[PDB]
Amino acid sequence: LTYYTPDYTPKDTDLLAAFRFSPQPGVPAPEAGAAIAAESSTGTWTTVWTDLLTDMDRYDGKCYHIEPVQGEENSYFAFIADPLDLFEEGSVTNILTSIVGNVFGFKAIRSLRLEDIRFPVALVKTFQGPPHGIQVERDLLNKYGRPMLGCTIKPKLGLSAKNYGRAVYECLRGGLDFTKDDENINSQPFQRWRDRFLFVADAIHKSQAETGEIKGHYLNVTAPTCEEMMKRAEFAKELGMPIIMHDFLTAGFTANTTLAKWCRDNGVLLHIHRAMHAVIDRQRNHGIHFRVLAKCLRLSGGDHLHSGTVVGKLEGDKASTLGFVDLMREDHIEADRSRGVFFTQDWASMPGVLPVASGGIHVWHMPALVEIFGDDSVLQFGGGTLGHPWGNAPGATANRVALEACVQARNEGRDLYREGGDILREAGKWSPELAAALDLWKEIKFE
Amino acid sequence: LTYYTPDYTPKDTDLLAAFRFSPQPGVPAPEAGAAIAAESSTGTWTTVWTDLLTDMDRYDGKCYHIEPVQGEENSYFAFIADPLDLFEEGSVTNILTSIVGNVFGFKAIRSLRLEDIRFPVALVKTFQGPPHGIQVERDLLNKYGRPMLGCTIKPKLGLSAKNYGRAVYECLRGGLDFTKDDENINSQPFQRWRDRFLFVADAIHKSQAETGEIKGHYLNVTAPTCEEMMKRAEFAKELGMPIIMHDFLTAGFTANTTLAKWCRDNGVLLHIHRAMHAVIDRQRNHGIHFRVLAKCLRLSGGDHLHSGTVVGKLEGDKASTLGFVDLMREDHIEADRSRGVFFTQDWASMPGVLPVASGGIHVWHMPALVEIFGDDSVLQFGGGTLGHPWGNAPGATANRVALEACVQARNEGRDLYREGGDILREAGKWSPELAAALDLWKEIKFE
Amino acid sequence: LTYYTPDYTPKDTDLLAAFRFSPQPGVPAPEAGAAIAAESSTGTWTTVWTDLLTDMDRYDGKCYHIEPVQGEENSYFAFIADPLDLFEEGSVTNILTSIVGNVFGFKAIRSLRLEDIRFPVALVKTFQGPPHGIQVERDLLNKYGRPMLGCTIKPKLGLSAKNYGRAVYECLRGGLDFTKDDENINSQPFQRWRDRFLFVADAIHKSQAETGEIKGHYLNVTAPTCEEMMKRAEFAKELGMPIIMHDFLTAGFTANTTLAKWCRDNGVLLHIHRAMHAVIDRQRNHGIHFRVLAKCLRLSGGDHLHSGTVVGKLEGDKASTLGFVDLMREDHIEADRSRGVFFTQDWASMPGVLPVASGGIHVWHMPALVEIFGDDSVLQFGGGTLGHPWGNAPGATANRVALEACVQARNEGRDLYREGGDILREAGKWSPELAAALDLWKEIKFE
Amino acid sequence: LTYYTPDYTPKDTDLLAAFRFSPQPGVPAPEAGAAIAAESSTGTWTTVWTDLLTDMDRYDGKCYHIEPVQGEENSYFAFIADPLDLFEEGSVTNILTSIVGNVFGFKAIRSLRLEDIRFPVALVKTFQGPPHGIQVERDLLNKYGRPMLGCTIKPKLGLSAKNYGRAVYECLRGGLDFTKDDENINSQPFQRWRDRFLFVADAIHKSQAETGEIKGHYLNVTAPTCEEMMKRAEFAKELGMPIIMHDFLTAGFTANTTLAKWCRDNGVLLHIHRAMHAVIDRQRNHGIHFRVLAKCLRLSGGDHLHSGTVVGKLEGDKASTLGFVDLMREDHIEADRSRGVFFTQDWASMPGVLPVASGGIHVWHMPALVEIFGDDSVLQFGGGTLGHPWGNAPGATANRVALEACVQARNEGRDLYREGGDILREAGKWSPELAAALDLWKEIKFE
Amino acid sequence: ERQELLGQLRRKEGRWLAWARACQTLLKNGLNPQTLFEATGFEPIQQNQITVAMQVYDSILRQDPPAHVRETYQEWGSDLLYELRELDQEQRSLCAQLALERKLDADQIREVAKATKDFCRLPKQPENFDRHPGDAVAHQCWRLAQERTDLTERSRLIARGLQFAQSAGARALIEALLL
Repeated sequence: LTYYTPDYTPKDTDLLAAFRFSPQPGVPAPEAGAAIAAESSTGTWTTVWTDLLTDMDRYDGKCYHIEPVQGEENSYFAFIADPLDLFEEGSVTNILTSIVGNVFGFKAIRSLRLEDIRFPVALVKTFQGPPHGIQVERDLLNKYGRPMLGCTIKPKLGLSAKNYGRAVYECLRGGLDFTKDDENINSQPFQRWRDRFLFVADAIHKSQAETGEIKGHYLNVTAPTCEEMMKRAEFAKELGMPIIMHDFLTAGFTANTTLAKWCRDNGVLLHIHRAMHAVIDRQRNHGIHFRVLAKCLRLSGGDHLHSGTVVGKLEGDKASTLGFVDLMREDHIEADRSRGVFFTQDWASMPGVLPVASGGIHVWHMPALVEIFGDDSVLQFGGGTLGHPWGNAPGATANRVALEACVQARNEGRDLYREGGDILREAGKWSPELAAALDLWKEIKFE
Repeated sequence: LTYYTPDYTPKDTDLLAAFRFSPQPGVPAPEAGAAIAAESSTGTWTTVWTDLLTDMDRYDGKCYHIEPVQGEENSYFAFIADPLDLFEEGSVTNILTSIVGNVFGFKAIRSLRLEDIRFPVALVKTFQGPPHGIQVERDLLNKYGRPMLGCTIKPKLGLSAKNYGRAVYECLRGGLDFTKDDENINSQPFQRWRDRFLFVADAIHKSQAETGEIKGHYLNVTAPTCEEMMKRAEFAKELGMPIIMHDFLTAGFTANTTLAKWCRDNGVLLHIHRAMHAVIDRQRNHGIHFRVLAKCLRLSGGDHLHSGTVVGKLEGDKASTLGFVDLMREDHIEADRSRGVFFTQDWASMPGVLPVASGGIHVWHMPALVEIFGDDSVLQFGGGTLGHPWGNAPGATANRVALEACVQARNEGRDLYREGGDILREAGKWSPELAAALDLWKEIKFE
Repeated sequence: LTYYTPDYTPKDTDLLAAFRFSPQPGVPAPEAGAAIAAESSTGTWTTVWTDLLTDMDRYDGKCYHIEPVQGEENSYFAFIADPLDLFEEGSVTNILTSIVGNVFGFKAIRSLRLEDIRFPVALVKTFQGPPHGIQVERDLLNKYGRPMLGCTIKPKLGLSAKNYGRAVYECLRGGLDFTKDDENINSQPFQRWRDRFLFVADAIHKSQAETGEIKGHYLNVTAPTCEEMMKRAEFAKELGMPIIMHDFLTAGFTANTTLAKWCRDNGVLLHIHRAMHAVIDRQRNHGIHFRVLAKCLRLSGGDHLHSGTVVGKLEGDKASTLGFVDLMREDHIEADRSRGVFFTQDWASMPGVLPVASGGIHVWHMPALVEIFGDDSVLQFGGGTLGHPWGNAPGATANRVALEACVQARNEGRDLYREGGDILREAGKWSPELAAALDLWKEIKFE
Repeated sequence: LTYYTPDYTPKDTDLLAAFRFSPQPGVPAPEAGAAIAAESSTGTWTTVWTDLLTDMDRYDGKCYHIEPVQGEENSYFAFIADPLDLFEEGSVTNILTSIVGNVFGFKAIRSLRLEDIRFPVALVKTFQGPPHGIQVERDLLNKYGRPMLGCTIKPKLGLSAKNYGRAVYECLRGGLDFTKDDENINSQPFQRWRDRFLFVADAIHKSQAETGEIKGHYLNVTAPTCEEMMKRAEFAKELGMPIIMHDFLTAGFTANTTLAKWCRDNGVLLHIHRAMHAVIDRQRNHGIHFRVLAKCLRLSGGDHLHSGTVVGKLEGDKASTLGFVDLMREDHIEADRSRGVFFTQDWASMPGVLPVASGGIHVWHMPALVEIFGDDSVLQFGGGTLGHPWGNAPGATANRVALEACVQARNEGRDLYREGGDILREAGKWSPELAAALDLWKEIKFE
Repeated sequence: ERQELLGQLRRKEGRWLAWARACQTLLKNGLNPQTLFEATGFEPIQQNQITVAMQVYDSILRQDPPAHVRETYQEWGSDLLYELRELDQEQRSLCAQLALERKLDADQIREVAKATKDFCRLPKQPENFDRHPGDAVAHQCWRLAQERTDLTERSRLIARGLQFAQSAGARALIEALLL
């Protein structure tokens, strides 16, 4: 166990991952770092009969750091290193299996949190990538100046064929870009997966016929078996739906990589609903960070990704989210600890994933929303208590007016994060739906 | 938000799951319980235009209980209830997606840990179950009185096609029942997945030819794509290997349920490595418990399951480990909080999964092992520094002698937790390999 | 043979079936009940060599009751119980094979009639269910306030490709909802199955083009070989026909369930014509009851199913039919001996089957029909001598007018069993076809 | 309604079926006969608009007889006819659907029983026929002088894979020709469906290796759907089993005709268990006769057929069974009312089905057995209480010894109905197992 | 060493001990498990069933069963004694005498043998309690019945929950429950 801080000049490929590390007391610090390095590959120098003959020194995962956390008791990040050959081409599953499969909870340290990951240029290129780029998705959708629009159909259940279908039509027609079905609206015996697809497909079809804009709904294909998944996807391509949604973390990376390769094979856009992403990433001392899932899910490709929003959050947390939010659209990213990006990572022209925020947000945050995500994002609505008394299609129309006025007033150059409220309020002067939106909430949080 | 404890008379199907719950201060306790109940389904009574017309009261996930933890500050156990129709037949993915997909980290409470789950008889019956029973696996393997034997081939890497397969032949001809790959010997470019399968297969076949016992190796089929998985499985059935191993939690439940239905379709036994488990189940305030994964993985069927061991652990932890060992061999289980089984669960003749323990255990731990797991288990070796200074096949022979003497001395009725060291001492009197095993370690931990 | 009435405390799953029982004289009654219980499973405790080493007591089909028939010589009702594990998931064939395969005619009793069967909630959830619900069928057909309309194309034979399809055209153009052919129509060499499908398909399509209502006529697919059956049924799917009809009892559940699984795998309705249901359910002392058969059909997964009518029948018989009529729309049914429900049965959200009545009924029977089947049914015409001396199209139109005008009477609140004749009299005051319908028959059977 | 007895000169093809007919009083007899004739096809001269333009007179089903039953009150058999074109090639389902689908229970007569059927030479040579002849089955099995041997396994359940596999060894090895499981053995939770096949198959293969006689087991493939059925049956051919058993009447004729065409396609013998027969054929006034099912099941081909036995029933009934027993072996059969053959039937070289009897008969009826079925049959054992107190394999040997000696005795020319008991007495003089068989029962029923 | 000792196995002669004494002595001839059943007629599953209660009978010669617990126990309790393989020498005859004074359906003591196994593990017996199946079952409700809260799932242990007429302590502790 002599793999503490031997410098060694960390190299080009190198898989330089990091860790938020907390020992149990009675443990010297770099011995536990080399314990991480040994547990990552070929555990603790396991004695064999070939040791005396041949030296096993080509596949060692030696680390090269021991830096204490600024403002923390017993907490210092440790930079490891795994050279190349421990990983299969094509797999994110092998990546997670090799790095963190048994390393956590090895009964010596108190806690450990996989914080960051560096992916080399020579492993990035061998994956599939996303099915379509941000560029290519805008090419297929003709949405060139504004972020995309979306709401969730309410309520969740008891809202069957026609009930779920007709509702979608109104919400969509009102002027939105997308709608997404309830996350757990898989094939449940009050609402069979067949007719929901048929009516939503027809619903979207009729919508396009009227509005003249390319429209789409996020169809859920979270399936028990992979053959069920391929069957529902092949029906989604049979009727010509432009996009399907599929949660990644409960369904699994093998299903997700297979579905992404399918979406490349038939040219359909791909949405990913971060489901149960807090059961791993919430606590600040134990787990993995959602950032590592974000990079891994850019690799096992997807065209959209729920990422959440910043409304009244803490400053470093907001920046942290932003840090990981700009660690996907860009393909050459520097390293900031305060944004949480520990590594300078290249992507070698992988056309990264659109983020999309979904929280309890009404139109009052519209000016702030764009002010944050710029232009390259999708924005959601309909989470909490924001049932528009006037109607869902008037709500969608007010939303469309709100985003158009916000994008144009950002183009005006007037501070959209300062004169936001005034803009929307002034805009609603001809749209009564937006006036009702002005009536139902407010934005006197700050300047 | 009135779902606090309306006593509910909790019913037959009911999906009665539980939670280890810890609020942030400034939060009253049962309001946060009904917040869990609302976030589980149809969030926070989302206002629609039809709530005045129709009452949405058939699918409410409904909390009914509150009870503070004995010996803990600011924590209690909440008992949730979800009636039937929120779940698809065939899926464990839909189960996890409905129960914990967004409920965690909802920025009101400090922490939350999915502790337990009750599965009803009317949802248990519609799943696949395991591919083979404990009964049926013993039927296919003719191993009728003793636990099964296994070691891990060492070292991990740099130990290519002829090397690995003929080391498997040596370590299996020594007298073991099984040998496994570890988690990360997938198709890596120093060792292609083809020839490892071919040589391990030929080693199994020649070893069956010599020893006259049915033998097998745990072949790893952790694959990037599902088509790669089915291809490697179909080659595993083409040459007639009795069992394949496949990690569940990084590969994903869709791939695992598909592979289990495949193993039913061709009659091959199925091993599951619990890789990446310690990310989720280690901390005692946040995550899910490995017990819930154990029940869910009995459902999305598997014939083996790594479960770890008890060597010098804490008493209540050892009792909990015995608890979820008992959750997967018995088919009618009562409810003990101290063993961690909160619910009385039926299984309706699902022939449950064999456990298998793998820790840093040498032969002196063997009189504890048959003391703990009884007869219905598999036992592993080769984890840490236990390189036999004579050889791997002498080590396997000493292991076989050790387990045979231990099973027969348990049949002797000598209380083998007390005299097991002396049992091995009289056992090694003719076997020099077991005498070396006596020489290399010791058992004077405790009586 | 001691299984007579040991009171058993009959349980949740339990498969509690009943029997109308009649011994031959010289037989004591409960010994013959335990003879039924033994013949149902593990006959008369077949002597074995393992009977003195192991007690076979886990799978005993166990009788528990005896009760003589009110108003009958030498007959009683025996309540059988079969625990769980004697039945396969997915099969109704295994259900019938286990319960009544050899039990009848065992040369001790005079006669025996399988009267009723209570399915458990942990075995009825593992079946397929119907392909579409009553809800979902109305969703696909947009028929929301009235029962559906239908007539049989007359004559039966000699009425070939252009004749039959164009003959249905007029009928369908008249205003009906459906038009199915009789059983004897399969691929017979005067009328090949090809061109009938083609012409009926084109007739449906042009009739949808003219009337603007969703239309569809039953297309018998009763086939010799499963492959052939599916082959001919596949044509309908390619020609976009919304529904196919298929007799259940002569074709077999094995070929029925398989076709039923393919019916919900393509999203097409399902028409099950009870053919040959009088030579197995007619006699009141020997056979099985239609109610039991009906339950099995619901388990299979059919959309519609001929249930006959009540016109001038006996009071208890009418109620009996009504009792079983609800045994397939309601999903929680109590137990009435005079009606039929022998034991309360849950269905756990299986969206039950529409009934449809077909007897010698003209339009004056229509105010009885909506009096009896309420709203959730389909009504047939064209059985006996009711050839409209004006024409089939006019006749069909008249029928629609009647029901349409009638349904209004139900919503009106006039007690339509009393005034329905006068309702039709004021209805025909502008429609001359309905006036001819008034002319051709009468309603003075009773008040 | 004029079809009473117009003498018709009944013709070559003609489908001359008969009926046991019983009116309700107040009904003249030949009007009810023409009512049967009208209800069989184109009911009761249904009026139409083309009745005054074209006469529907090519497809009428007129009768030609009305003879009263010798020794019965109100009971006379009718001789209805149906020309050719009402029936599809390939189907028995269409035959039953056309003849008796609605004719029974038409609320005019008291009771009706389909007694017999004549199959024309221009419609009985267009069906598949059996997969193999009696000739061809003997060719594949090399059993040339004696009837074949078989004993059902006992217990019926709780007797799992290795326990139900090793138990078949003794029964088969002991010297029998076949063994077959009961209908209730399909895929259950207490005993998979593929596992059993594997074990059973191996037993057959090792028993062929030891005894040098071609051996086989009747494997049950009664399946829920068709795909599953074919799938499970497909495995049997892959394993190499000579015969599969499949019940006909609960599984259905579509599944059975498909499975028979499969057995022709792969050359596997075919057994049929007549489960659920006693529902339909027991009462002497209402149903169909098992004879009609026997001819229909010779058509939808099968190589074996349970037919029961005449242990000690009434002479009148004994002859009846014989009458229908010669309605398969022979291919040109005359007409005996006191035998069943109502009309002479040709078969045009269809190589008819082997019968096999299975009742509570031990080795005491062996002498009588050879006396009845001659040589072309299979004989069963193991029904009731005949557990051999020595063992199942000693019982098997005794059985074979008995039949073998019995066959020789019949060949000798001693009138073996008279001396068969003494034959077995001299036969058991060296075999102690047969001496135990002599000890356990007796034969002094009659001369 | 063995001449014609398998014919009694072949003819199925002997009650149950003439099978087990024979198979155990015969197992040291040279043939494996798949050879003694490949002729005589003994399924491997059962071959082991009576290949242990042989040694359980070697274990239960601690107390003499007083001629009321050995009459019909000569070749019985096959699966009954087969399943008990984790009991304490001090309870193997004590659980069997319970199984022959209770007369339930043949496999019912598999569940008492697990809670009994847990009872003989806690570092020290509970005071005012003793080590026995009758007490273990009575003390099994303490960490179950008591843990329960509702009369639906707490009144079912009024017969099987107690029935430890071999310990007054449990009877004196099962009095404050008529609440």
